[PDB]
Amino acid sequence: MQFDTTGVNIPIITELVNDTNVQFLDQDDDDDPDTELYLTQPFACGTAFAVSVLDSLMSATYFNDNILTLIRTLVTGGATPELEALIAEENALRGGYSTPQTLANRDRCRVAQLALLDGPFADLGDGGCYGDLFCKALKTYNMLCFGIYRLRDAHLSTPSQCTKRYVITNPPYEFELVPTDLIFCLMQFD
Amino acid sequence: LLSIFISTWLTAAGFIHLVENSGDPWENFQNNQALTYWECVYLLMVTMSTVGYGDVYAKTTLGRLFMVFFILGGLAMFASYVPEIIELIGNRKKYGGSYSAVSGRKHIVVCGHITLESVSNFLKDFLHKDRDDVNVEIVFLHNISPNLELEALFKRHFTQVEFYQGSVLNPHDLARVKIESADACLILANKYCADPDAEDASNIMRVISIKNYHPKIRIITQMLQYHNKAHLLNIPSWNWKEGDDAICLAELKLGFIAQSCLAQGLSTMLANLFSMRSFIKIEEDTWQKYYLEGVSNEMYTEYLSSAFVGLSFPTVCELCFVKLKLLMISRILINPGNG
Amino acid sequence: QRMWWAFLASSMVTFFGGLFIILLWRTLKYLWTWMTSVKDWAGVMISAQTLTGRVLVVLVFALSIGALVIYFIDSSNPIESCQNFYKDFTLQIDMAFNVFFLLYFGLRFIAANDKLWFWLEVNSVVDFFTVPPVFVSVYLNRSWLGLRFLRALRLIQFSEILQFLNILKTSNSIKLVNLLSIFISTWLTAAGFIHLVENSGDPWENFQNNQALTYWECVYLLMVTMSTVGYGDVYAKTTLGRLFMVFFILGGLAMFASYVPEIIELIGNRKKYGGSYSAVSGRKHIVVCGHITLESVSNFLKDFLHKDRDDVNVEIVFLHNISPNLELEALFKRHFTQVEFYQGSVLNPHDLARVKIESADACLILANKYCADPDAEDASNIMRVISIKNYHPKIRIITQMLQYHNKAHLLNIPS
Ligand SMILES: CC(C)CCC[C@@H](C)[C@H]1CC[C@H]2[C@@H]3CC=C4C[C@@H](O)CC[C@]4(C)[C@H]3CC[C@]12C
Ligand SMILES: CC(C)CCC[C@@H](C)[C@H]1CC[C@H]2[C@@H]3CC=C4C[C@@H](O)CC[C@]4(C)[C@H]3CC[C@]12C
Ligand SMILES: CC(C)CCC[C@@H](C)[C@H]1CC[C@H]2[C@@H]3CC=C4C[C@@H](O)CC[C@]4(C)[C@H]3CC[C@]12C
Ligand SMILES: CC(C)CCC[C@@H](C)[C@H]1CC[C@H]2[C@@H]3CC=C4C[C@@H](O)CC[C@]4(C)[C@H]3CC[C@]12C
Ligand SMILES: [Ca+2]
Ligand SMILES: [Mg+2]
Ligand SMILES: [Mg+2]
Repeated sequence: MQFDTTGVNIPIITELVNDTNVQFLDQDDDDDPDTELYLTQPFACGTAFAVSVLDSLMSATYFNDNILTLIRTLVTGGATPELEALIAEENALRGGYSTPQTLANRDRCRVAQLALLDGPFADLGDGGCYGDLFCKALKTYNMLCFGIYRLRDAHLSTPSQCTKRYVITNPPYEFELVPTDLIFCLMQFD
Repeated sequence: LLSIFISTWLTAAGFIHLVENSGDPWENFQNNQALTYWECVYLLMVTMSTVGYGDVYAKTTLGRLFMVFFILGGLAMFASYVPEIIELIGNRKKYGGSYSAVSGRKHIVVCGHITLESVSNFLKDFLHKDRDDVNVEIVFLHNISPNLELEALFKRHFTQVEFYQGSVLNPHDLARVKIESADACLILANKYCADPDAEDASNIMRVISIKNYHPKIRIITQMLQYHNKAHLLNIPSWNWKEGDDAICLAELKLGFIAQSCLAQGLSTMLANLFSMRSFIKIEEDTWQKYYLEGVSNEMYTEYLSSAFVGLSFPTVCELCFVKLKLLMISRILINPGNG
Repeated sequence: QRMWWAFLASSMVTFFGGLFIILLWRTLKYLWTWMTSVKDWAGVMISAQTLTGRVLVVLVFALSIGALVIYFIDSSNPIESCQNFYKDFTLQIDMAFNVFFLLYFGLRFIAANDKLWFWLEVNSVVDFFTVPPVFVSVYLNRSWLGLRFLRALRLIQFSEILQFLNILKTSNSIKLVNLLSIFISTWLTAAGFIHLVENSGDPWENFQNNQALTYWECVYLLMVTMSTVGYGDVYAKTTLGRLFMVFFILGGLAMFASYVPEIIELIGNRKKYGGSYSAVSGRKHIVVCGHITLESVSNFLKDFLHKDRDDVNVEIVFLHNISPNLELEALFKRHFTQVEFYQGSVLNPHDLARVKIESADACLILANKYCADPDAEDASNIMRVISIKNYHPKIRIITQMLQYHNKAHLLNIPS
């Protein structure tokens, strides 16, 4: 689709049931049936996600009991066991009159995706001290960084027009930094 | 089949012994070929097996006539009986028998949808080098006998995995695999099924049977919807407070999508954190190199040091990552601010 | 004297004494009348998980082969013999091989769980019958060709050890190697049995039944017997040989007639229409996929190769996952120089690079008109144009749809 821009830059996410169908989503990639789903491009971009990557959750939840609890409370919105009991008894979430203890249930440290080119943290955007970057994030707002959502050709010198960004989990201290960057960060709960 | 075959073999051999040993009246009993009964037995087994050595045969014409009228029945009888007897003997249960509980070592039990690719994808994540060394053994339980490729996978991870054929709906099978002495039971659900309620129902019945045998065990299972979680909660010994796992693949996928729906990339950011991925390295600097640098990270739980637990957890946030070169994240607590 | 009995006696007393000794141990355990670490070390040595275990199991392979060739050498010797291991090369290697086999059996017995079922295992029974008598022979400085023919049963474990060493992974090759190993092992083993029994005379006949046969003569005899030919040029004349033949052929014929067709099937049923398409220089070529049957190909080829059309140097490269029948192959043999076939789906970029679709002039897709679901056939054509544009978007696709709204779906593709 096109508009008075094109629709290639539009961020979509599609579920899949076949891992071997993931090559049809993009065009600018060396497609390969031997390349696994974690290694192929559009899953790394995040625009594709199949259910079959959750097979490792069995081993994870065996080896630590707290993993499923952490993933549920990070992902579905903090399913407390009281909420699960109310679900099992009602099968419909209801509304109640708030109290100060009810208003204390705004204290989930929220997920967010902020830009590195503009903002109060944009004062460095061309460093390499990623460690100093997240320590500045700490000493500013206790903003826990996760990892750099950098563009694919942002590590290149030949300027392309590819706005497909790919995630990088846990960047080290001496990891570089382009200003055209989105960051996976968690600020404190509202 | 054995009685009929042995009876007609010995009976026709005795017939040939009598007729062959006795001479022929037309020949004035000059056809009396000197044969023993066991020689006639060997002759008839050669004949029914259609070998036909011709070292010893019938020379009397009555013996030859009996042989001609015999082989019509005998060959069809042999070729239809001996394959059947060879089938009925030996087609047995090769993967029966009990699992020896190794002392000083826990073991898990895995049942559910068990196929080659599912077992392989489970075993790499369970036996990966990145995970801490595991002395726990893996005891499978599945009513279908495995194929040769699954047997080859078992022969690969021989010392760590064992297989035992049987359904999970038999308490004799459960005592056979020693599920009471097992550390934790696991259930792998078939994702790609034609009926997401019928596969759900089979997993329901499996968790029901395991909790019916031994309710004091930890079941880590996977469902397909969210309402089925309530059905799991219906079981009395299915208690969230006690250690248990009820993964809901559809619910988890929807949650990951709804989290990346506000922070694009977070779904695969989380999904890479659980496949145990060793640090692979490629030569050239593509995006894949800097991304495999990402996917080499996983999620682990480490008890804090007396310094770390001491003073303020919010204070011990800052500079925690640099000191141990690790990423740090009495209940569910992420971003500790404000043992 | 003629000390033949000592070897069989030694093997039998080791086997049955271990069997009886195991039973005695169980009684002691009843009524109260680090082992795991040495056991699973033996287990990871038996499996090929370590480099030590890998070189151990390849040595088991190689020395089982070597002991078999040593038996084939000593089969030409007389039955009873008197030989010094230091004095002659004979038994110099076999001794070392059986020392290694004794070590390997010790490792396997340590690694095994159930002692009685390990003792009642054929790979242990062959050890019990082969490693004692060579030591008995090298102590007594004599030689008997006893049950040295049983060493061919060490071929029974080749599929297991290749499964350990990851050479055998796929089910066809696993079943093939299983069948080949079992067939060759039982053929050579029963031939060695007949060689020993036939060569040795009969005690009732005072050893006057000692028919002079070679091992390869017995091998030929048994292949004639299992193939049910029955020449009768050479047969068993000893009554023990005849009894073994009678009890053999019941298993052997069923084994032959169920194995040899299966091995003949598993060998040679291969991909005849694989391989790459050579891009002829100075000549364009097209690629045709989609619903490909005999009448559709014929109706396409007459219109494409017709005299009225201008002479075409362009070749036609088909691509279809179903292997063609004999009539479609005859059509290809008719238009041999102009058309080629290559088996494969269009949804594989390896197949597309194999048929050289990037170097191809134009891709064509023939849709199945007469289908039970005009949306499902439409959907298959959709996925085919998707895969071709996913591999190479710079190509011209000439396709055929079944409705008009599907034209918009084709337009959805960027290229
Ligand atoms: C038993 C049935 C089913 C088969 C038929 C066999 C009988 C009826 C026939 C076939 C061959 C015949 C033999 C032919 C040659 C001589 C002729 C004369 O000297 C009488 C006896 C004798 C020896 C005959 C006896 C009867 C006979 C044995
Ligand atoms: C399980 C084992 C012990 C059973 C095997 C039976 C063996 C050991 C027995 C049964 C009959 C025995 C033979 C009978 C007579 C001969 C001739 C004599 O001059 C010396 C002993 C000798 C050679 C005997 C020793 C070996 C022998 C063959
Ligand atoms: C006949 C039987 C008793 C032979 C057994 C030989 C024993 C005493 C010797 C031979 C080689 C040894 C092994 C060599 C090294 C391994 C790994 C090491 O990290 C701990 C000890 C362990 C596991 C040893 C256990 C005992 C051992 C198996
Ligand atoms: C091995 C089993 C399964 C088959 C049965 C064979 C044995 C038990 C039997 C069948 C034929 C028998 C033979 C019959 C004739 C003579 C009788 C006497 O002089 C003793 C030895 C001898 C030579 C016998 C030895 C024992 C014997 C060999
Ligand atoms: Ca693509
Ligand atoms: Mg074990
Ligand atoms: Mg050509």
